[PDB]
Amino acid sequence: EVQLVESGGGLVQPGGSLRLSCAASGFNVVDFSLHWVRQAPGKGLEWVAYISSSSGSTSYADSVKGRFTISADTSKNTAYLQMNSLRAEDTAVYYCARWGYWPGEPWWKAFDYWGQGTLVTVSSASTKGPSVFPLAPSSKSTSGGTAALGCLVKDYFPEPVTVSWNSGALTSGVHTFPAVLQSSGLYSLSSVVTVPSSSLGTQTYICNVNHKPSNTKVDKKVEPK
Amino acid sequence: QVQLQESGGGLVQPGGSLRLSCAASGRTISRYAMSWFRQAPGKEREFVAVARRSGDGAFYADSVQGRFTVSRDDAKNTVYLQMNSLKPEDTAVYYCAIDSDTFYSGSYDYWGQGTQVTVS
Amino acid sequence: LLARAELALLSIVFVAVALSNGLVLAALARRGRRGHWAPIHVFIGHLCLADLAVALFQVLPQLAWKATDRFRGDALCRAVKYLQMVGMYASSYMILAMTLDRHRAICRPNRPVLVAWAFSLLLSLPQLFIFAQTDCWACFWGRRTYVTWIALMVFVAPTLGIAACQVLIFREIHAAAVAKTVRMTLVIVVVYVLCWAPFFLVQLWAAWDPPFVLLMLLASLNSCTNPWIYASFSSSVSSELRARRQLADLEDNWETLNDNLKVIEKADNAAQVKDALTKMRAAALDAQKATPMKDFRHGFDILVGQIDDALKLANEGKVKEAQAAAEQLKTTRNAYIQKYLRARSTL
Amino acid sequence: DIQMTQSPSSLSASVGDRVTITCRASQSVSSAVAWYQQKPGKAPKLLIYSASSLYSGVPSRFSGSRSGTDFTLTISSLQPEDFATYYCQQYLYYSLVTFGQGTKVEIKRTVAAPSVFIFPPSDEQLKSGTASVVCLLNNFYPREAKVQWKVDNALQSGNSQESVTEQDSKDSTYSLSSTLTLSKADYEKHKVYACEVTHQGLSSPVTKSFNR
Amino acid sequence: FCNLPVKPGPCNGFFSAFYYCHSFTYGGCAGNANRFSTIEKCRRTCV
Repeated sequence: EVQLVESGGGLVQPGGSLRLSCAASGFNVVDFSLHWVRQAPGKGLEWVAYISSSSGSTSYADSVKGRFTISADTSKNTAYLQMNSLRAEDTAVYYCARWGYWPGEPWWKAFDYWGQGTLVTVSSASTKGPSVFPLAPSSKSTSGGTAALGCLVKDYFPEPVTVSWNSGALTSGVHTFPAVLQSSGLYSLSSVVTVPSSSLGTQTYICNVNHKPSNTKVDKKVEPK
Repeated sequence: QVQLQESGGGLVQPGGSLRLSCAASGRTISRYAMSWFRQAPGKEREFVAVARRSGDGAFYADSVQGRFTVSRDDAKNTVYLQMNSLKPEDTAVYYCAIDSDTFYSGSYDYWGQGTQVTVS
Repeated sequence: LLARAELALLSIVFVAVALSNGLVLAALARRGRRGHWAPIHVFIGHLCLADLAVALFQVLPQLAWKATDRFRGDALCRAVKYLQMVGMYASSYMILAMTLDRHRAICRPNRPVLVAWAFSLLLSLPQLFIFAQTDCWACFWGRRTYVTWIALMVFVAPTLGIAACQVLIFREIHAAAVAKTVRMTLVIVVVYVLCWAPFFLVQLWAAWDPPFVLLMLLASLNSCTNPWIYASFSSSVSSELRARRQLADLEDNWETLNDNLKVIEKADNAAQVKDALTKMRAAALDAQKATPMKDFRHGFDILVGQIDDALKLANEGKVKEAQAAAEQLKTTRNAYIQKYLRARSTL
Repeated sequence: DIQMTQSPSSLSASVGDRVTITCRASQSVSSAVAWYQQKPGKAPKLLIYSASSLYSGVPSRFSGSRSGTDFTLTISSLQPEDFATYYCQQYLYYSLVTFGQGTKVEIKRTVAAPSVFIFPPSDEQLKSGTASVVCLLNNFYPREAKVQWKVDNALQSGNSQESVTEQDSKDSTYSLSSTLTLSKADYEKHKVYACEVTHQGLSSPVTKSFNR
Repeated sequence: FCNLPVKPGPCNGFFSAFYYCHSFTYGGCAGNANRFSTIEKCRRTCV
């Protein structure tokens, strides 16, 4: 079975010295040249670099020349990308891809296998639990029809944050928004649901937020204003 | 500055067809989307349809989806609304409007004058 | 005296046809000393043989009839008609065979001459029961019947068929010894049509709604015009008697490769080398796609691989070694692209 | 050296429609252009190579085409599985790989204006020294809604950040949250906070507001 | 001339003709006066 398995990612400081490893199966790194391709979150695909482990040189994009180094091991059947002097701009998902050698179909079938993505995060921000601030609707915030509840998750890092309402019981109209990065380097996230009006159905609501990296669990109340 | 001319018909029976038309004056509309809106007596203006620049297609409200179609002729800066299967419920004044945002955020600065459509 | 004048014209026509076609056949036989069983030779040889049959059984009966007052001879009386019609069918069937062979010459890399002969023989078999005793009459309506059959099989249907085949010939050519031989066959077709059009025109006229000797003469002039056209086109017999669009794409891509080689050899640094090799790669893949394909695309595999070696050297900063790797492209080009250019002499 | 350009960054079509995406190469390149399909959270998957050839395992409804430097990807009849991002690339040589900007196929639906809400900061967040005022747009069928923050009728710029959800798995609608972030002192400086919302389904801008 | 014998035209051909009346095939050349383009013309002239 042909596959590429990327590993060695995670959180590093803006000083680099991070090494990513792409193991190959099915197709040996000797038979195919190997490329690393970068995709920033919310951005498109950008080629980074390539190596011919058996017959040639290594080439790098102008964006990484002087900083990234690609090597390979034909006895471990693996490739490595070492990144030094990493910037926040290099935070992205990295993919290892095959490309065959001229001549024949193997050259035309460019990037037949991409394996999987490995996330590299570059930031000086330290691990921190979020603070939860329900934003209760006002007496005029669409009162009389159907009204949203409101809830804020602020200043957490990194960003595997799970948000629910009433311990998951409230599934109607749930809209949890993707996290955004702040100028402080921490993430913030808003989460809303919609409920019938007249004091939000006279019910007091719970916004439950869980941040695994800091073992933070915060249940905060929404009560109409 | 930009003017909108618009003309529909008069009284029609519930049935096959009535076409409404509108045209821009002072500004070409190949690079802008244009929308049709419907205001029944005693009601506020409802969205009917929007036609965008090129390859973006056109979008219709729940009430007119699958029943009315919108086309545009950039050569005459004209937008057409073909209304089929008209019902008395559709009696209203119809308006064209120019979306000044090329990113389709719906910033309608020009409305001009609508035209009366009555279904007996 | 007018009878003697007609005799003189017929005898001159017989002389011209028999002599021209015998001389062409003799030239082909003499070329036969070199083993030149070339495809075109058998076709034109049997075309001249058909013109010989025409001369021997269109003019001679006419001459014998102009003498005295009929073709004195019943079996032979109808046999002449059979053979005459055999020649009349062959006079266009050999041209159809030639056009088919010209189509083939620009297609996948004898039988068709025998096919034309079999058609000309079988389709004349009714003459062995149409004509019979004094002289032979074609009694039985029969006029439009046999007239339409003859006009279609001999002239109209093969004219339209050969027109369709010539359109196919330009179809493959457009997609140049073969082009020259196609032009020769085209001139033969045009002369055949011009000579024989009024013949069947007036035959069908009389057929549906009721001085022919002038048309017999003009028609028989084609069987002496054809061999001299062939002699005009064919250099071998003359001596003895004394794709395109794909090719244009190939030429454009090879000119691009050569200009990129000029850029490489004068290049100062790795960047110009890499750019010129990028253009080389594009041009070489494009040429590899176009048809003048095993050894063709293999040679272009070698060209692209050498371009890749030069690119690897250029990306490492080895400008001069990249230039040498590009210089190998001239050797590969001379080895293969010149042979593929030679296809232009076949086109 | 070789740049790929795509025009149709956003393509709205319904299930069954035939859809077409174009991509132009900046150089006189050969048929070395490829098309990939990517879904969020997953690596791209090869659809088209040699700019006309269908990769093994790809549904036959995909078809590529080459005309000089212009390349085209078509889907004969859109499936719900085909609402993803698509990319074109030039692969003339290992060191020359370049991708396009990407195009996203989204579900064509009717137009329905979103519900608009405004939320003041909570007392707890104020006690921490930051005031985040949140504007919420629920269930807009298109995703091109625009939000403008106003504080005492003054326009806000640089103090606000937006987040848009993906198309709803059931209603095929989009929600938008815009957060305006001020200091505690900056929040106390003003009285009236407002969110103005504009969308193509709106005949007149929607304004929600509250008093501090 | 209805009394002039026949000899089809040495020119191989298939013109319709009539002669004193019966039909025959005229070669198109080197005939004589006893030849008609229509059987009715032949019968009016000779019979």
